[PDB]
Amino acid sequence: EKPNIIFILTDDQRFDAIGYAGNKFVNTPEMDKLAQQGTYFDHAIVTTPICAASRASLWTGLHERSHNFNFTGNVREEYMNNAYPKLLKNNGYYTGFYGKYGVRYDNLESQFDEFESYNNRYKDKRGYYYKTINNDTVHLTRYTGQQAIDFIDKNATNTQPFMLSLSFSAPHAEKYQHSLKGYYRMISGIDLEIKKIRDKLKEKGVDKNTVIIVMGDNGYFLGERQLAGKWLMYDNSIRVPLIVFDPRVNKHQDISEMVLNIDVTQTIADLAGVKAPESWQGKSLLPLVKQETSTISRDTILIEHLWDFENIPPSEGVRTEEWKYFRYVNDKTIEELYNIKKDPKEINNLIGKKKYQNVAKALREKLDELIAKNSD
Ligand SMILES: [Ca+2]
Repeated sequence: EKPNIIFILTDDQRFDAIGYAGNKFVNTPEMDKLAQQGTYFDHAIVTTPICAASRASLWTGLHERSHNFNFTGNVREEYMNNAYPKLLKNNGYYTGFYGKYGVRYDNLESQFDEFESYNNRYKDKRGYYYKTINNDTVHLTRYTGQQAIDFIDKNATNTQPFMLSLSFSAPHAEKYQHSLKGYYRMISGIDLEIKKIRDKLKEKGVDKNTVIIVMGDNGYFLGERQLAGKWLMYDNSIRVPLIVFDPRVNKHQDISEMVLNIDVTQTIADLAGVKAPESWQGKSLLPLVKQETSTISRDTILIEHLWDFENIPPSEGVRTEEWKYFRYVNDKTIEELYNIKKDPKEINNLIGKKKYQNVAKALREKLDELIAKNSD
């Protein structure tokens, strides 16, 4: 009646960094199986390309304009409940988390083990669980992979459905020749854990009752613009691979070519039969996966932002099915506009030019008519 849900959350996984996207050098077969088995979202976009506000936007379901993270930094003396795990926990689920929480907030409940070492610390790392703290041996990817297995086999107890949130630290650390190789390698070892997870699901016999969701936390830069990192508002930095595979409601796939990350939070609660809080600034992706109504998402224009600190710049803009816009602020206002269907590598800025300065005014307007539509 109610499905078990598993949200795999990869750290720094580009929308390009998956075989289903044509990448011939990754080895993500179980993910590729999930995309062909479920509905893949190629134009899945992350609102704020930072591995902490995005993760917070995942929890609280509100854009960074509305939550406003911090650095590091704890947030926000329980704003935030109004939070998709804590909601299912108090409505009818046995929630569980393993990996990087990314908010530094001192509570957490049900069953967990947050890897607080410095996220990373390669092999062996500090882990904040129940009662107190205890650090453990082998390597992040395998450790949080085995913990998910244990959570399925053991006590996620068979009465109420479980919602297991998995936050992998991989692949968080030409060009660099084969450091792009090692990046791709770290995503290949997550798939081994996906084989073991869904293999564990058949022993307990719930794989036809456990919808699995996979996402990349934010974009990346691998030599584009002679740039690394993320945080800017280019497609390779905001777009991530989001797989939503439901073994119950739709046996067969359908590829969707539309938008957005803050939707998963709604896609969790709606999935769990729980009324999604009024605060959450997303929309459910359930109509898309069971091929229901609004197969054009009806989210014609979306937002994205970066409220920033150290060196350097921030940005905020909006995107459409074939139009992009964003302007920095610290320290400047370099307005930029690109056409998405003809310039996907975003090398031709189109502002100033008279034939498209009217579509810049329509997007510059809708940006203000989207920044304040979230507010607080
Ligand atoms: Ca990340």
